[PDB]
Amino acid sequence: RELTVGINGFGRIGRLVLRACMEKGVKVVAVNDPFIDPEYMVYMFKYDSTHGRYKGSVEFRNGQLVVDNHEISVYQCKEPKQIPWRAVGSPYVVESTGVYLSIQAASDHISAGAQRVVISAPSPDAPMFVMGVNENDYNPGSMNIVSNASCTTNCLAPLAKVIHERFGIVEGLMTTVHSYTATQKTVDGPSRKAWRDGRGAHQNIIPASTGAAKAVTKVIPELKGKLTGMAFRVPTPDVSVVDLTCRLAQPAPYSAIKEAVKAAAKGPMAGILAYTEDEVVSTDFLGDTHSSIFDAKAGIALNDNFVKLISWYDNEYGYSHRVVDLLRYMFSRDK
Amino acid sequence: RELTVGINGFGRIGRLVLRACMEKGVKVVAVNDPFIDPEYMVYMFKYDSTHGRYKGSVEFRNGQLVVDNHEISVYQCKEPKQIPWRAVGSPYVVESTGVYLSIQAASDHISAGAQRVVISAPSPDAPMFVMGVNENDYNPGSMNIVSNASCTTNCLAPLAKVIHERFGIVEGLMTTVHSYTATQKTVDGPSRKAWRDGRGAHQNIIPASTGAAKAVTKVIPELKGKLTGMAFRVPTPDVSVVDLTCRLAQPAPYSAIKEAVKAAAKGPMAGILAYTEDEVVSTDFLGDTHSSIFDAKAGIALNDNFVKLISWYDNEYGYSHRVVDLLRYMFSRDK
Amino acid sequence: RELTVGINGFGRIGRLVLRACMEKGVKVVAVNDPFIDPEYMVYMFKYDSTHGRYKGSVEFRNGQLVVDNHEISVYQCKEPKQIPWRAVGSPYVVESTGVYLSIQAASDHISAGAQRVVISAPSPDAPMFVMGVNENDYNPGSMNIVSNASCTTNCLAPLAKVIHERFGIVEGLMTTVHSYTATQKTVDGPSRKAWRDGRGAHQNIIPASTGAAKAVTKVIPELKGKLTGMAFRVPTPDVSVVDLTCRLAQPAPYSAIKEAVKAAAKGPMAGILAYTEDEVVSTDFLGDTHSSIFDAKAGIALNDNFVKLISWYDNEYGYSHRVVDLLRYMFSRDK
Amino acid sequence: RELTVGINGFGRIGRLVLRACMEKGVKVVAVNDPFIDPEYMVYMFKYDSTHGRYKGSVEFRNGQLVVDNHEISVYQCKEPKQIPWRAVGSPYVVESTGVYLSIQAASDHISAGAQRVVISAPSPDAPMFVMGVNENDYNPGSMNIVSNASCTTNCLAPLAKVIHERFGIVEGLMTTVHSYTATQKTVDGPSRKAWRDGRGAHQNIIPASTGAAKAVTKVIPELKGKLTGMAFRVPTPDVSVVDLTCRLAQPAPYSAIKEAVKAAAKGPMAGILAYTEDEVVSTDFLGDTHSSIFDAKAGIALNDNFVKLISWYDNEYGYSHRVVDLLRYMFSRDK
Ligand SMILES: NC(=O)c1ccc[n+]([C@@H]2O[C@H](COP(=O)([O-])OP(=O)(O)OC[C@H]3O[C@@H](n4cnc5c(N)ncnc54)[C@H](O)[C@@H]3O)[C@@H](O)[C@H]2O)c1
Ligand SMILES: NC(=O)c1ccc[n+]([C@@H]2O[C@H](COP(=O)([O-])OP(=O)(O)OC[C@H]3O[C@@H](n4cnc5c(N)ncnc54)[C@H](O)[C@@H]3O)[C@@H](O)[C@H]2O)c1
Ligand SMILES: NC(=O)c1ccc[n+]([C@@H]2O[C@H](COP(=O)([O-])OP(=O)(O)OC[C@H]3O[C@@H](n4cnc5c(N)ncnc54)[C@H](O)[C@@H]3O)[C@@H](O)[C@H]2O)c1
Ligand SMILES: NC(=O)c1ccc[n+]([C@@H]2O[C@H](COP(=O)([O-])OP(=O)(O)OC[C@H]3O[C@@H](n4cnc5c(N)ncnc54)[C@H](O)[C@@H]3O)[C@@H](O)[C@H]2O)c1
Repeated sequence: RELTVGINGFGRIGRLVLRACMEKGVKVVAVNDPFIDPEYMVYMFKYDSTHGRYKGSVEFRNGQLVVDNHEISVYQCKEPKQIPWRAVGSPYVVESTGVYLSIQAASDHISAGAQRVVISAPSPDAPMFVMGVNENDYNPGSMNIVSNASCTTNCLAPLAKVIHERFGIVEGLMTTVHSYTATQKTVDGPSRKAWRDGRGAHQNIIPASTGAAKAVTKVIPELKGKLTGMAFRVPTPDVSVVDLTCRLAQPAPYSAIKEAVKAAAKGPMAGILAYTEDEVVSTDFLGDTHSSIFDAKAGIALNDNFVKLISWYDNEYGYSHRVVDLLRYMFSRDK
Repeated sequence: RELTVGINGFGRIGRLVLRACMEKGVKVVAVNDPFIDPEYMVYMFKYDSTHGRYKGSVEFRNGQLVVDNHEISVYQCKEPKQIPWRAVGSPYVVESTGVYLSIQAASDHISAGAQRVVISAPSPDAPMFVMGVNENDYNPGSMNIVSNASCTTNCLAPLAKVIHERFGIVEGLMTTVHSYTATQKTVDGPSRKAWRDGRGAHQNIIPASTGAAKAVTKVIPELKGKLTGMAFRVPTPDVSVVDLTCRLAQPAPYSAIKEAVKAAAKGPMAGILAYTEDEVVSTDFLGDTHSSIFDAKAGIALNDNFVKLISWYDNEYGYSHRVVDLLRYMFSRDK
Repeated sequence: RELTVGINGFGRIGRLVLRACMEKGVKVVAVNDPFIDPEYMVYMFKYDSTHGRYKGSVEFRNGQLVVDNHEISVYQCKEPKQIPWRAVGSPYVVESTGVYLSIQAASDHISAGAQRVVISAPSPDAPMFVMGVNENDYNPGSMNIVSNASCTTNCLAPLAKVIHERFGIVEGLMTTVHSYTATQKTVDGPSRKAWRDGRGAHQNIIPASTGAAKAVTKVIPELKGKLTGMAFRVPTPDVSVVDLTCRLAQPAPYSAIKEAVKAAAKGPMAGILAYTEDEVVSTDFLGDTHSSIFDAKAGIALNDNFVKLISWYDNEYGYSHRVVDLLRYMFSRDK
Repeated sequence: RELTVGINGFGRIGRLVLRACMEKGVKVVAVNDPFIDPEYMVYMFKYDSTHGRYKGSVEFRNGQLVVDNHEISVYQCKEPKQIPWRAVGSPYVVESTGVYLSIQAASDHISAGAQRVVISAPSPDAPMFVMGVNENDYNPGSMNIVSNASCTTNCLAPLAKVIHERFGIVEGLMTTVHSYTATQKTVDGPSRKAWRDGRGAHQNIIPASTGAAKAVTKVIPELKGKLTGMAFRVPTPDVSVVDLTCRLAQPAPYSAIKEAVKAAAKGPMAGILAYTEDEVVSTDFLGDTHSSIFDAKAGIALNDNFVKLISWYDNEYGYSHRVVDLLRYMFSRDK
């Protein structure tokens, strides 16, 4: 009858997905996190260093989290197979722990009673979607587990779609200047799988690998072989920026680029891709719900066919809203 | 014949204790850390965001860490009982993992072949020592496991000793404005045992409990019931400052306070307590080996009997040097 | 018939005083700042790194700043004597440049047409006020020029008043752990009058002198000779915290301290002094309009007569709201 | 007979140029700065938040700054014409105030007695030099006033030269992720000429214009029309990184790119361009004297003819050392 949502992992994304659900009237029926009990959940949800105090009521009772008088069941189980999703009636599940990324890992949610899973990160094998770019590729009859890609992919892909469709991208290389995240360390500590990521997050500019640019070629297949990139993690707690250097097939004077993006933002990519000519900086996008905000004045062209395009994204807040948008879209298709 | 040292936990303290050992000619025969293999140890030891590149050679071979041509065995075991300390001849062990704080937990090192253990943190029951204040209380014949207290206790106790012995402390309350540490989080995350400590370390001033002031009354028994305090964690990666507000029994004009501290620094507390009248800030003490650096100009008196005294400490580097000093002292007593 | 406000200095306080005026329905008729033209004022007012985008419309036309359709004259003169306050009909002027602090300096506003002046900083000779503590000492007949004291004094004085009147303060020493401000430097630079203040604000814990605690004894004369203190500037961009260590005459068990502050917050100091028992950190007070938020759990007592009390303040936002409250109060009295 | 140096502007570059002079045995005979007297110069030179305490003696007497027993005259004049350079016998002058960038402005140093001037910043008309790239274009007879370009240009040009001469650069776009500097603000403040630069430096990723990439085409004329770029200022106090995305004429497999850079670093560009394959982050280059350190592992190729190349630089320290190198080179040529 209605979209209902379960959240596994009540972290930055989990908690802000709940905020976005409340904002968009999406019913959340349960949250699972073995490291956060109901009373502690109230505290973590209510106070946020980055996005301020929750505007509304947050309480706990009867083993439940209660937000704006909406009662939410709280589970404390460590593995998807163990979560009693059936107890709250076959919800759509957001998998936002960061550690159950494969179809096999996520499918345990379905076994445990979930109707669908949205993995809030790229997956090695789950079908990947970026709202505004390829959500139409979703087939309810054949797909119960999907990925909403990464924050960076959701920033680049809408922009790349507009630029490629208007001018043709011959080749492009991306850099994201990216806020630090929960995977990083306060001071130099162990990060066996990726040594640089262990170094103090607040002290350093840290180069990092990312598949985000290549992932864009998954949701825009015409761009296979034509995009890749990397990241720098820097000492800001939220908001990131994509820096796309691309060679274009058709001449693209910068004024034409601006008109193409502005047209997309006003029309078919409204709410996903935005456009600004203001003298903005990263904090100006705290709480912004867009996937991608094109920065007209920040970019620079060498010539009509070789340009550097700049687009902002609140990697926490924009992405969380896209998770909710994908859920709502999936539900609209699954009737 | 000679002091030999094993380090359990190759973290901020573990690695800087190794630096201090190399600087002071103390032989380190082994390091244990299940999360850092020899090649990775080379990297973590060589590069440091806070204290710069190691000045010397760092290599690995034959399963060993080699620093300035000194070969160091590397073990990868998760529990003290499992570490083959016997294989490197009954070393003195630095327990710097942060999770084996009790006499019972640390005693497994002895069972595994260690001759002594120095816990690099306060212990609920191990005898506690602050160099320059009460190391004489150490008895080799009855004590195989000891604690070197905390960075903050090592800052406050030498100062409190000088002030109490000259003027008499009637009562005192301490605040430490303290750099963030590895126990904290880059962004708002779970900290069940202490909620505030979960909040983003780089964004916040964070109140925290600390037993450091009360611990001073353990090493200066005359001050039992007369000292306690608390902490603020702030967005700096290293160096902290003690803020001691105390009522004194004898009149203590600030000039007399300065002369007492200066006399102690030049004489019996040389190398432990230092004295400055310069316009210093926290970064000026990066790499400082003193336990406590009295800041003459920063303090303020209401009157001759009620004063606020300020003292700096490199919570990483000073403390690591005191660990080494305690080891050397213990060895000198144990012959 | 109505209060009208002119703002000299469109900085952090000037701009946030304008926000507070909009929030409280106070008519602002002019802003003077020689370094910010109308178009640039729009930008600086609309976007804020700390307090977010202005929720409303901001535009310029006809040499005026227009906020939520309210037309505001913009002047560009470098000295108070030169500002054409008469052109907007004898406004109450907020002096928030930071460089006209004396009665003599500020009085040039009056000669230029201002009805009254509120200096948004302590003054060497202008009478100082803290709302909720001594505004009733305002005398319209004789006080054309007043001072709203400092952010820190507005935090400490309400708390000091409650504690003194309930328990009697014998003596106290204050530390404020304080966010950096516009007077500080991004990297080590010149600060002739105060050397430590030149050192990089984002890298350092910086001791600083402040007259804030002594200033409390001016607005609460019964505390003359009983308070002083100092500051540490730390790497946060806004929100600060008072750390008051005091000796009390009457027995002051911490439970009794909490009931006294709670009662004050609910009654005579409502909207000025708040009370919390939550596990708060500095960012939880971004945008808070209170002068002082008592942190029950952060404080610690040595005994019934010697305690450390902790209270938060948004040094930008709370203080700006108090400027507006003082303006409104003065106006109601000048009738 | 010998090189003697005068420094105008005792800021980050002025002070670290003095450090580099001491390190390289270059005689500094005078420093001019109207905002820093001899006693204050001692303090600012001795203590450094970024690069640590000066390892040596620093004192003042007889109106002079004395470093390692070298007596340095201290002048306090506000304009180049007014500085008594003649009193110290026709020194080579480093113009590091940031406000005398043209040949016309800087030439007043010559009228005041200077032998030559090195502007420590790009100039609109003074010839620009990058050591290791085009110092041989220096012509003593006709060039009294020169520019050492920018920190960023000194990073990019050596790399661009190596890559162009080996593979041929068809076109390239540069981003520098750059530490904040003294021109920026601690909190949102006025920056009329460049609005984004006024926004809080420690809170924001800040896009900025830079002519650095185009400047490379001035010192490497064969690249005219083939390079431009932009900057992001981020919350680190020192060390920056160049991100060069270029299209290459000859096939440039990444292995061949590494051999070309490595060979340059070992030979013709030794001490200017370095090469590393370690997992480095920005703080690992604090105090590094190279203009450019190529980060082999950080870069990524889309294909053999389209690559992203990453190179580090200590924008303060490396550049200061290059100023000294240019002075010495000019002197050897003026003989
Ligand atoms: N923070 C961002 O900018 C961002 C943006 C897009 C996607 N993501 C992705 O979202 C996912 C979560 O990222 P995050 O930033 O919220 O990290 P996070 O650390 O803040 O949140 C992870 C949460 O999952 C909990 N958790 C850990 N193991 C669990 C388990 N077995 N079962 C249930 N809960 C568990 C943790 O207690 C924590 O609260 C990751 O895959 C991340 O890559 C993050
Ligand atoms: N950082 C400071 O300022 C400071 C000062 C004084 C004392 N201490 C104390 O020193 C101890 C370590 O602190 P830290 O800052 O170095 O933390 P840290 O996280 O940087 O180091 C801990 C190290 O121990 C390793 N480790 C974890 N579990 C282990 C296990 N079972 N066996 C072996 N190694 C293990 C970790 O891999 C890590 O390298 C703590 O008790 C701390 O309270 C810290
Ligand atoms: N920021 C705080 O936390 C805080 C709190 C309370 C009080 N104050 C005090 O308020 C006053 C301003 O502080 P601030 O933080 O807003 O500093 P600020 O630098 O942000 O604001 C100063 C403003 O005044 C402008 N200005 C400079 N000279 C001027 C002149 N002759 N005429 C007109 N305008 C001029 C500047 O362009 C700037 O916009 C200071 O006295 C400060 O001590 C600051
Ligand atoms: N800091 C860097 O990373 C870097 C690198 C390369 C080049 N530069 C350039 O070097 C120059 C200085 O940069 P900075 O970072 O040292 O800035 P800075 O603010 O730290 O130094 C400027 C110094 O010049 C002084 N000064 C100001 N006006 C003066 C005057 N008329 N006469 C004499 N002294 C005066 C100031 O007191 C200050 O000490 C600038 O042109 C800058 O673009 C900076």
